[PDB]
Amino acid sequence: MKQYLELMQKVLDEGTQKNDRTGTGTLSIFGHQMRFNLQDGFPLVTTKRCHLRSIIHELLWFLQGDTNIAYLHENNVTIWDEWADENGDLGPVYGKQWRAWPTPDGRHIDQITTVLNQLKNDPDSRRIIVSAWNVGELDKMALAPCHAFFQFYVADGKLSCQLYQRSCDVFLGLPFNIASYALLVHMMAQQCDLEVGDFVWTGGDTHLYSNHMDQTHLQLSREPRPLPKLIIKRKPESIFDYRFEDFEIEGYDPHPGIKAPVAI
Amino acid sequence: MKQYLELMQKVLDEGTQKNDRTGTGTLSIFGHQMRFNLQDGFPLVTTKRCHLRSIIHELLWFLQGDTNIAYLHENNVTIWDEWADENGDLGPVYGKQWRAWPTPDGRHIDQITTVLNQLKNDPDSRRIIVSAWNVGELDKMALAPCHAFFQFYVADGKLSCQLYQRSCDVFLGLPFNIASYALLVHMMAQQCDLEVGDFVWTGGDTHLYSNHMDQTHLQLSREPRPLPKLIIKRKPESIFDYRFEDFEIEGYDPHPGIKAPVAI
Ligand SMILES: C#CCN(c1ccc(C(=O)N[C@@H](CCC(=O)N[C@H](CCC(=O)O)C(=O)O)C(=O)O)cc1)[C@H]1CCc2cc3[nH]c(CO)nc(=O)c3cc21
Ligand SMILES: C#CCN(c1ccc(C(=O)N[C@@H](CCC(=O)N[C@H](CCC(=O)O)C(=O)O)C(=O)O)cc1)[C@H]1CCc2cc3[nH]c(CO)nc(=O)c3cc21
Ligand SMILES: O=C1CCN([C@H]2C[C@H](O)[C@@H](COP(=O)(O)O)O2)C(=O)N1
Ligand SMILES: O=c1ccn([C@H]2C[C@H](O)[C@@H](COP(=O)(O)O)O2)c(=O)[nH]1
Ligand SMILES: [Mg+2]
Ligand SMILES: [Mg+2]
Repeated sequence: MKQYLELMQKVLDEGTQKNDRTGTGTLSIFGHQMRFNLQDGFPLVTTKRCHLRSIIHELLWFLQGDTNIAYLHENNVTIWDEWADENGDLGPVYGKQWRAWPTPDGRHIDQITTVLNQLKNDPDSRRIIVSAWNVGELDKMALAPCHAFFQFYVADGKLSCQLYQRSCDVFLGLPFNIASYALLVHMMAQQCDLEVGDFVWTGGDTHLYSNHMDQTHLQLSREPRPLPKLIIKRKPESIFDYRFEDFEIEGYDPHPGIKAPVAI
Repeated sequence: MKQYLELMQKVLDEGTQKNDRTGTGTLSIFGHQMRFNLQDGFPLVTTKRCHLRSIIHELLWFLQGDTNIAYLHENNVTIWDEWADENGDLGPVYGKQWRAWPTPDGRHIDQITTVLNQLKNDPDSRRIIVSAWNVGELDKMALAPCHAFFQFYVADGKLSCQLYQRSCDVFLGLPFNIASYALLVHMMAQQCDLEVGDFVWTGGDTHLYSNHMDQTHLQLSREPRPLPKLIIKRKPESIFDYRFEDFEIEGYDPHPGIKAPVAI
């Protein structure tokens, strides 16, 4: 997609070489923002084929508050495999913080339910926020939340969402991150009888891995195809009652998939 | 400053008329980013005189984990008066989260100390993060955190910082928010023997109050002057040992101050 390729090029042009936790090395910029008007189409990267089924199942999984990968494995989704322990656990990552953020009282806050209620009851609120950045639980997590903090906004009957992503593997992660949040916005907008507005993506450490460079140069040579259209085939009774079969992506005409290794 | 006036003008032009918590009424946009290279000058707004005394005191007060306005009152800094209870308490707002984020353990995490330790010891970390957004404490706070989430980055000997601000009163708050985080970066840079890099400001609900409209037109009519330069007079033993007297601003030649009422 145009903004995605622009970002990729910017990292090449303006990124600094920078070592990384994984061992591999990156070109990195700090601070970036892109906007996707979800009325223009569903922002699924077309310059390579993305594994939408993994994106859909992963979001459904977050929404269930699940942090054991058994569900992903039941649906043949492997993107979380490297960080799961022997029992399939990842610790209290996104799903847990989204549905059951823990507090001293032995209490738990369902941020997704809260945000739904704000959207329905108080859409003008300026604190329609979900955070996965539970400082007190970070060391229990297999991996620190990357898509850390997001906020919704309503105007002119349209639901917008801004994500703050602290760290972004532009080649592997970002297409998943964009589509996942774009999908959540549609779902939430459906539940709240709103139209979809913008997804605003904001990045912190935004990088290309040194061993994704061939892939990146290949992708940059490709022309973006028109955005597909997301169809939701029914209206589940709540944001928690969706199933994989509810979604169809129409007119997704991507260029071929490009293989690249995840830096563990 | 050019980027500040540009934003102000953007809100006026593109902003949606929207109701708000305080009942004042606003023009609002969602999602905006600005970048200040702190090497170019200290980003203290020049198209009106800004009260750096209040910015410094609030920051020292944050860093002490203090959440009672008593220290602010003592130095005649009155910005928080509207929200304190009788005993001067604001509840567990920024200072408490920054210094003593309580965990479900009887434990307290000091995020400022962790960030310094990260900067000194693991500067390439992509999770040098402070969050004020403690979901389980929000109901006890006098005000939900505005400047909610921030992240540091180190490249080329320079410390950059990105703030995610969920809600931003562009006329009153933003100039303080910008200066406050710019000052913080300088202090952090100093305490980590780094230079200053960029301050990246990212906004969620970014707005102008209907009753700051005369003030905004005044300010928009004024040409920015050169940015001032921050002087720190000594180097304290830690990030926690700074005193209001440590700070001089040189070459600040603002247009006259512009009065505006806060929306309580
Ligand atoms: C954003 C996001 C969701 N995640 C992903 C997403 C995609 C991937 C991934 O490896 N994608 C590849 C493979 C996708 C995939 O599973 N494809 C199936 C399986 C193919 C295969 O087995 O390789 C298929 O094509 O049939 C791709 O997009 O081509 C890995 C983690 C998270 C899980 C934890 C994680 C660690 C990550 N670490 C790193 C460091 O390189 N980068 C990430 O982007 C990254 C992303 C994630
Ligand atoms: C960003 C920030 C820090 N804050 C401020 C900062 C400044 C102000 C403010 O009223 N500033 C005025 C006065 C600044 C000031 O301290 N002036 C005194 C004036 C004398 C006095 O009255 O004491 C002086 O120069 O000495 C101004 O910049 O023109 C209010 C809150 C926070 C504290 C809680 C808060 C609520 C806020 N509410 C609202 C809704 O309109 N907007 C905010 O920007 C806002 C900002 C804040
Ligand atoms: O540091 C700050 C504090 C908060 N504000 C403004 C933003 C809002 O206009 C107001 C907080 O109101 P709410 O968003 O919670 O409804 O204060 C700001 O601009 N900077
Ligand atoms: O949703 C995600 C999760 C992770 N990453 C990438 C960013 C980094 O390359 C890596 C995580 O490494 P750290 O930032 O935690 O070091 O995975 C993403 O792009 N999106
Ligand atoms: Mg894999
Ligand atoms: Mg005042």
